[PDB]
Parts: sequence; structure tokens; C-alpha cells
Amino acid sequence: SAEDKAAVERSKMIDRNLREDGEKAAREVKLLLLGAGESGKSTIVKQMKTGIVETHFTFKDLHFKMFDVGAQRSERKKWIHCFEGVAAIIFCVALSDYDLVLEMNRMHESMKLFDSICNNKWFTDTSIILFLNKKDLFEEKIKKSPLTICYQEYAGSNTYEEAAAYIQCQFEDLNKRKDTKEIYTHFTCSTDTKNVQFVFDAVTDVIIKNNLKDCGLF
Amino acid sequence: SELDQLRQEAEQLKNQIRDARKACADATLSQITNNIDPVGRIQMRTRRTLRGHLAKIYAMHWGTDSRLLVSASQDGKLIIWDSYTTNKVHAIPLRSSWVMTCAYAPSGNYVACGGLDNICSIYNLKTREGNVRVSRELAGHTGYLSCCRFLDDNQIVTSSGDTTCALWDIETGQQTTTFTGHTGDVMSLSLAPDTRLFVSGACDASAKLWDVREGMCRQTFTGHESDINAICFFPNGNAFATGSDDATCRLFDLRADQELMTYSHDNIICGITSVSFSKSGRLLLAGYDDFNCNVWDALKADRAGVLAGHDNRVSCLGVTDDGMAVATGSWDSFLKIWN
Amino acid sequence: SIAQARKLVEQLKMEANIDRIKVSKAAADLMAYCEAHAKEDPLLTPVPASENPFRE
Amino acid sequence: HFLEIDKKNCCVFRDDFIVKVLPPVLGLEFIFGLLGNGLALWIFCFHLKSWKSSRIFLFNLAVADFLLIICLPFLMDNYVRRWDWKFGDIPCRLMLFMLAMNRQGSIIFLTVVAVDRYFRVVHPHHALNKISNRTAAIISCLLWGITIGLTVHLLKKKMPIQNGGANLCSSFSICHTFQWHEAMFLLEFFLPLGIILFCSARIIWSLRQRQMDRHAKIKRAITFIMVVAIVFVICFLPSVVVRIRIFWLLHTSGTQNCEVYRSVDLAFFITLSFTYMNSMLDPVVYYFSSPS
Amino acid sequence: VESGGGLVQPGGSRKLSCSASGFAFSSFGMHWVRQAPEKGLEWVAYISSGSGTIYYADTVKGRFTISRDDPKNTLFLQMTSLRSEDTAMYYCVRSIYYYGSSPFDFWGQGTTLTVSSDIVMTQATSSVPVTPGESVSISCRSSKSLLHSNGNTYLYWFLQRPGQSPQLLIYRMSNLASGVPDRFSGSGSGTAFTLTISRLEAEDVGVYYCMQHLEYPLTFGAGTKL
Ligand SMILES: *[C@@H]1O[C@H](CO)[C@@H](O)[C@H](O)[C@H]1NC(C)=O
Ligand SMILES: CCCCc1cc(C(=O)O)n[nH]1
Repeated sequence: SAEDKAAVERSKMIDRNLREDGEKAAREVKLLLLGAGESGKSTIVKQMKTGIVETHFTFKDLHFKMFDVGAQRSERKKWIHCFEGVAAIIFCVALSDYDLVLEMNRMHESMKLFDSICNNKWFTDTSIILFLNKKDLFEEKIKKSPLTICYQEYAGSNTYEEAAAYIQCQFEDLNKRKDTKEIYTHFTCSTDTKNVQFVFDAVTDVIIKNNLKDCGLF
Repeated sequence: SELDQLRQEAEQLKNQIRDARKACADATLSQITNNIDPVGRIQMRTRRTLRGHLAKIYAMHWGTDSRLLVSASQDGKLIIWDSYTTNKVHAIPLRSSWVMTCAYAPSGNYVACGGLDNICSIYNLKTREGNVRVSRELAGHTGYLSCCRFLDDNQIVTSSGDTTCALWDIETGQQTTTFTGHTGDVMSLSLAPDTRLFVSGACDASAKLWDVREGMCRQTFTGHESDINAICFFPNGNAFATGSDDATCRLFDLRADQELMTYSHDNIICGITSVSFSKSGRLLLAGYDDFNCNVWDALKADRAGVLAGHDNRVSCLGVTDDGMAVATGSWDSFLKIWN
Repeated sequence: SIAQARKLVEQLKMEANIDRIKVSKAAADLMAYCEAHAKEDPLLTPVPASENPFRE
Repeated sequence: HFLEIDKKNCCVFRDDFIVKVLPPVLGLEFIFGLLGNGLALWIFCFHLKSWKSSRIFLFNLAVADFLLIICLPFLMDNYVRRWDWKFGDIPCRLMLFMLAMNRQGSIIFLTVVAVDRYFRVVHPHHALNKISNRTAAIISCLLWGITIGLTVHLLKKKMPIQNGGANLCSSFSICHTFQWHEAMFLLEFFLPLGIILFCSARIIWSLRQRQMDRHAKIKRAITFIMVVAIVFVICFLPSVVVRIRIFWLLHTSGTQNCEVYRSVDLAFFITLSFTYMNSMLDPVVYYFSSPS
Repeated sequence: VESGGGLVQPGGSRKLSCSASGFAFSSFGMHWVRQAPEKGLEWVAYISSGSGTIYYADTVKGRFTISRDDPKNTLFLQMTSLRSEDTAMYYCVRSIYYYGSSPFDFWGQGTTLTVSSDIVMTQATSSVPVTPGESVSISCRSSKSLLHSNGNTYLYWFLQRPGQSPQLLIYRMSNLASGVPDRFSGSGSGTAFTLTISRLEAEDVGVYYCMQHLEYPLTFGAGTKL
């Protein structure tokens, strides 16, 4: 029992290091980054600064984990439940690919992917931070090309303010859980700041709702 | 227009296989084993509960000594338990916390893990001087690792989400053989008792019997209507059971090359996440999405008991090589040893 | 395109030219194997508590 | 009329209106309070699976309210007989200790609840929101200690005071001296109200500064923040104001004429019964009014 | 490897040190087994991993103090009242305890210093013929049976070649240590144990010690030289 009692305190020593690492992980914010590949996710990750890529960045004494799974190229349904529990979902859509095709134009492909991830059974209350990148190229493209190429039902002027707001509302319309989750839309420039601040604001709202769950108020 | 001719030829060839399989269906397993008395109600009590995981448990594997077991969880740690005294022999921190499979070497010197990182990592437990360290990181798969099994201390067979299985050599780290033929992500595999063959169930609702030496598929089994989530060889080695997403189980016979029995109930609508046989092969234990594990009588296709002790989805299942215990992990971060 | 279809037909022929046994013969072994090792199944037939390594 | 209690000139009234109002009201609080507090205690003990820092605090408030409720039927006997205690000397000290400490106990474990919610809405990234279940149990024991350690003096007082052919049991008697039990009664309300009002005003201010009021479940919680601030004022202000009027009369008229206090004495004890409503309204406001 | 120690002093005090090197020192429990100039081995003290349970010999219970420093990988032993009975070669022994671990696997080189109930292990035999190529058997007996309820007898066999530190051969009743050739075998009946050598080589000569591990005041067996 001398060797049996010495193995017990090895388990107790393993026990306390499990809790110390568990506390450290619980203080980290996990975000899931999605997109259409050429949707500007590479731009976004630089703004906050094979297999799965993990990005580490901090803002106002808060630690974020951002997982990019755009290199999987597998069936999304089988591994999408591993991310059930992230604070928020960061979605990247390129506003400049409304007329480019992959056939089918690339914008409808993103709306097809956005619809699946927004109405997923595993994501019924996780907030979605929608980033619409390439707004500068989108601004110049509409001057020579009409938005009717993408959506045949559009009826409006070929101006930045009218066309861009029309794209945003078509992305928020795909949300069927209009009462239990919220979608944050941000128009992002290729060279712009305060992108991490918008992520921090939409993540703090998740924490407040998470906190109010424990206290029973919400 | 040779493509149409080849496609038309395959349809006739496929019909020939179905006709031959129908000829050999002289009777049914239910009809043959209608005479045998039933096993009766089986009640299993939770003899032990292992705590220490702070996230969902996605995989487990018993040691060949029927005393040690290794469990994988998404908090980034691979924990080796002493199932008799609940003690933790080891705690291995993984490079990537996205782990979806775990393996224990039959010798007992190595363990393996893999997941969304597309890499199977071999960990040396012997550690002639120090603690557990990684030995070989086997890269080359395109998709996520779904399963991995040790043939020996130097050979491991893995299945990935790129619709291909592989055979590795730990000493060199190269794919000795690559098994192709699946059209969907391979979700599980099960080595034969003789180690010479293995099966693999993929998301295309098909199970394929492979040859480890030759490296090409021998037999294909169909009959499921959804993704096959788990597979397990019969102790005889001439049959296996599949657990799919349509809340049903199926027992296929290697020699008969066709379905034998099905294990379905109108009460259960939740798919099976893991299946396992007993030592004698009479009981077929299957873990479901509705938080309870089930015991089926493999010879009569009748329910025999419920292992209801988990709060969340049961993800992994295992039976000791001795056969005196069943360990059931789940997403509530607890493992339970039954009977 | 044509090569992939030819490969699929080539593999399908091998699975067609295989030796099969009747279900009655195949099902007999599973019933025989289950009965032959019935006494060596602790889950099917519980052993006395003095033999359980987990009870005590 | 007039009486001398512990060498102090105390005026005591035994009014007939007491028997026809309070025992009706006191009975209603006990039957519904026992049903409410008891049920909320039954659910907490076995029907709840996970315990966190915020839920244990709501358990202590349930304990404080439960202990206050069981003393009400003993009160109802005392008012029915028109201030005729027939239960002894030591038991009388038990209940006045049991009543004043529990009333302060429930007040303490709703300012903490109010402070707990404040740190989860206005300072969500504070370390105080992730305290373990042992830290809360350590805090609760300390708060219970200051609850007992502030009201122990009621046990040391011999209070089967004779009033002619009647036995008087009362910790609230109108007389012209300074005693600590009155300062505690005033500080039971004025200090906690400031914290509750401040916390309930900053929470609503923050939940609307960031436009989170669009949500429906959030919008329900905001009203319940205002409800607890309304119930607390409704339950405790009426008794405090009358005590201020009594304190005003003693400084401007004195005890030389123990007849002017005939109205306030009947008013105070009628309004003091409202402070037991808070011990009954809490389950329908705090526990049973939560999504979980 | 591990080394370090003190020197000669007249009846005073001294502190012994050990310098771990490349074996994850933080997770190993360390002993201070000592050997007199011509007596057998004798246990002194023990400190577990993380500086938890600490044990001392009955003869050094109050005078000696064992401490470890997980940073810098150094183990200490403080000797305050040094008598004439404790002049010996102090060895440092590492040991880890889990289900299948092998305690006492590695021993330090050891250093000498001069000053100018329990289970007794008999090992009655003290000398045997030195001829090679034969099959010698070394016997041992114990005061009480070492077969514990969990079913393994805590008897360890060590071999001290003449000139170097002892080396573990067999841990528990029959389990063989790593790096030891299969010529050595272990059989026991709970109280009486034997160690069998199939073929004797030129490096098998030396003194063989037997140690118990049931109760922590653990004792050796005075050796059986070949
Ligand atoms: C009570 O009143 C009398 C006169 O009315 C006065 O002399 C006496 O000091 C008073 N005692 C107290 C304790 O107030
Ligand atoms: C004991 C008879 C009723 C008079 C009374 C009530 C209280 C109180 O609630 O603190 N103190 N005194």
C-alpha cells in the first residue's frame, strides 16, 4: 500500500493541474471564422493582429481564440458540433464578388453557406458577426456594373449607399431565428481600423447574456 | 460515348451482385435463432465514475490488460485512467485541442490521437527517462482524422474525412498503403481479430471490407439510409455491426456478403454514435444521441437493457478484452464503468 | 472520366466474382459461437461479486 | 398609558383595532409565505442540478425568508389576545431575536443579490463574476455572522414585561431614549435602498446604453429589475416613515402626555406588518419568475 | 544522471546535494539510501513529488532533514547532528509511482563522508562459488508476508557491481527492470523469495540486495556476494 498510496497523490497532483489549466481556458474567448475562401478572411485576421489554423490576439485585457476551418474541404455536418459553444461566429463576405462566378455567382454561394450556418441546429443562440469586406472595390465596381447581375429582383439606383444596404438586408433575411439570436453587420474596408473593437463589442454582449443566464435574470 | 456504355455496364454488373446476394438469402437470422431462449432483462450498475475532463469526451479506448483506459476530450488533454482505482496514470496535453479519436497500442507502450488538425500523433508512454512525449506525427491526410487503430507497435491504420483510409509505418512515417473507394467521409473503422482485414463505414451509407496486405477493397455492404457513424467486428471475425444516423443498427456477414439482421425501434429516433459487442458476441451495445446506451440481443434483435447514466450525448463506447466491464463516455465529460 | 468509370467497373467485377455461402450456414456459426462462449461472458452471465474487480 | 421599562419612560397602548386587522393580515402572509418559501426551498434542494455563485445567494435569501415566516403564527396568537404573551420568558427572547435578525437577514441577501447583478451587467469582465461555490459559501457565512452579531443583544434583554394583568413582548416600544434597535431599524432601509437603487439604475442604464433592450428575454429582465426596487420601497417605507414621526413627536412633545401616540402606535404596528410581505413576495418575484 | 555531495568533518554538520540531469526531476520521488563502508545498504529518508509526504529512518528521524528544489533540479539533505554511526556512502535514488512504474530504477553515483515494528529481511546465505556458466539461485526470507491485498508482492532485487552504484534487476515479485537481460528470474511465495540466474557472465559477480516496499520504514537484506 506504500506504492499504492504514493500513486494516489500522483492522481491528486494531476487533479490540480487539470483545474489550473481548466481555469485558464475558461478565461479565453473562442471565435469561429468562416467565409468563401477569397472573401477577405486573410485581410480580417491581419486586422485583429493544413487542417485548422488558430489565431491568438488580445484586446482590453481579453484573450481571443479564432479558429479558421476554411482549409477542411470536407463535409461540414460531421465536425461542426465541435465548435458548439463559441462566443461568436465571424463571417466574412466579399462585397466585390456579387458579379463574379465560381455557373453560379460567388455571392449566392456565400448566401448558401451563410444560410446553413445561421440556421444550424448547433448554432441557435450564438451571435454572428457578419463582415462585408472589399467595400472599396465594391464602390468602384457598381459604377460600371449593375447589382441586377446578382439579384434580378433588385430595383434601385446604382449607388454605394443604396446597393450596399440592399446586400446587407438580404443577408439578415436568411436568419429564421429572428427572436433568439442577433446578427451584427459591419462594412469593412481593406485598410481600416476599429474592426477588433466591433468584435469586442459583439462579444461583450454575449458575455452579458451569458452572465445573466447564471444569475437567472435572463 | 464510352462513358454511357461503361455506366450502363456497371448497372447490369450491379444487378448481378444483387441477384447473387438474393440467391444466398435462404432464410433470415431471426428465423434461424427463433428457437434460442432470450437473454432476459440485463441491468448494469455504474461501478465507477471517472472525473477530471472539463469538456466533451469524443473517444476512448481500453487497454489490452482490461485495467487501463485512455480517453480523449476537447479540452486538449489525453488522460490515461486506472479503471480499478479511478486513479490517473497519465495526462497528456495535446498540441491541438480538436481531438476526435484515441487509440491504445496492444503492447501498451504507445497511444495515438487525431482530429481536425489532419495529423495522427503517436505518444511514447514507456519514456525510459522522463515523462510522456510525442514520438511520430503522421501527416499526409487531407481531411479530419475520424479513427485510428494500432495493428502493432510499428503499424497504425487511420481513416480520414477525405474519403480515404491509410496504412502507416511509425518508424518511417510514410503511408505504406492508401485505401480508396469511398465516396463520403470515413467515420469509423474496426480491425479484425486476425488483424489481416478491417472494415470502414463512411458517410455514403456504405461499409467496405479492406485487405491490409494487398491494399484493395474486397466486399462492399449497403443497406443503410444515412451516414455510418460506428462499426465493430464480431468476435468471430466473420461479421460486423454498423451504427448509422437513421437510429438503426445492422449486422452484416462477411461470408454471406449480405445483411443478416437489423436493430431498430420506433421509440428511438436518435442516431447511433458508437457500437460495441460483448466478449461472447451475444450482446450488441450501442450508444445513442438521446443520452442513453442500449443493449441489443444480437441473435434475436430484441432490446435487453438500458445504460442510462449520462446527461448528454454518448460519444464513445468500449468493452474490456476480458469482458467484465463496459465503459461509456459522453459529452457531459464523465466516464462510467458498468458492471 | 472514362478511366474512372473503367476503374469502377473493374473493381465491381472483382466483388461480383466472390465465393458466397447461404445465410443458413453463415447464421449457424454465429449462433454456435455465441453458445460456445456463453459461460465466458461476464456481461451475459454475471459472476459472483468476489470475482468482480470493480465491485470491491 | 404610561409604563417604566428598564428605567425608561415608555408609553404603551393596547388598542382594540389591533385584533381586528393584523391577525387577518398576519394569517394570509403565513399561509402563502409557507407555500411560497417552502416550495422554492423544495425546488432548490433536489430539483436543481448546478449551483453557482448567484444561485447560492438566492438560497440564503430563501432561508432568511423561511425562518421569518414560521414566527408569524406565534405573532398572530400574541395580537389576538391583545398583547397577552403566554409562552414564557426565554421563548419570548427567541422570537424577537428570530424576527429582527431574519428581517435584517433577508435585507442583506437582496442587496448582495442586487450587487451581484450589478457586477454581471456593468462590469462583465470582472473577476468577481467567476467566484467559486466555496467563496460564496464563505461570504454567506460572514454575512450571516454580521446578521447574528448585530442582533444578539435582544437575547440578553429580559422581556416578559408586566403591563397590569398582561404580559408584554415587544422590541418596539415608544419612549424617550436612544437605543440601538431603533438605529438598526432605520439603517435596515436607508443604507440598503441606496445600494439597491443605484445598482438597479445603473443596470437599466447600461442595458439601454448598448442597445440590448431590443431582445425580448432581456426586456423582461429589465422590468424585474424595477420590480424588486418597487417591492422593497412598498414593503419597508411605510414602517420607517411612521418611526420617523414617532421620533419627531418624542423630540417636540416628550412622554409627559402618553396620549398623542395613540394614532402613530396603531399606525406603526399596522405598517410594520407590511415588512413581512417582502418575505412572501420574494418567491413570486425572485425564484419562480426566472426562465430556469 | 545525478551526482554531488560532501566531505569529511569532525562530529559537526553538513548538507548533501544531488544534481538531477535530464529526466523530468519534478515528477520523481527521491530517496537517500546510504551504504556503510562494509555493511549493507540502509534507507534514510524520502520526499515525494511536489514535496508532499516526507519520511525518515528511525535512527535519523530528528537530526536529518530532506528537502528538494524542483527549479534548478537539485535535491538536498541537511545533516545536523552527525555521530560516529552515520559515516557511510550516501546514494541518491529516483523513483516514480504509478500503476506500472518501476521504482528505484536509477541510482546516483554516491559520495562518502567520514566523521573520525519494522520488517527484517534475513538473506541467510552470504557467499557462493564464483564459477561461471552455472545456474546460481539467491534466496531470501521476510519477517511478514509481502503479498498485499491488491495482489503483488513489493520485493525488489538490486545488484551492486564491485566499484559502482547498485542497479535494479527485478521490481516486485517477478517484473524485470528495463535493460536487464532475461537471465534473471524472480519467484516468491509471499514470505520466501528466490532470484535465479540462468547463465553467469563476467559482469554478474557482485553483491545482491533485497528490499521490501510494503511499509515505508523499508529495509534491505545485507547482500549475498558472489
Ligand atoms: C420620566 O419622566 C419624569 C417626569 O415626567 C422625569 O423626572 C424622569 O427623569 C423621566 N425618566 C426617564 C428615564 O426619562
Ligand atoms: C412580538 C409581538 C409583536 C410586536 C413586535 C413585532 C416585532 C418585530 O417584527 O420586530 N417586534 N415587536
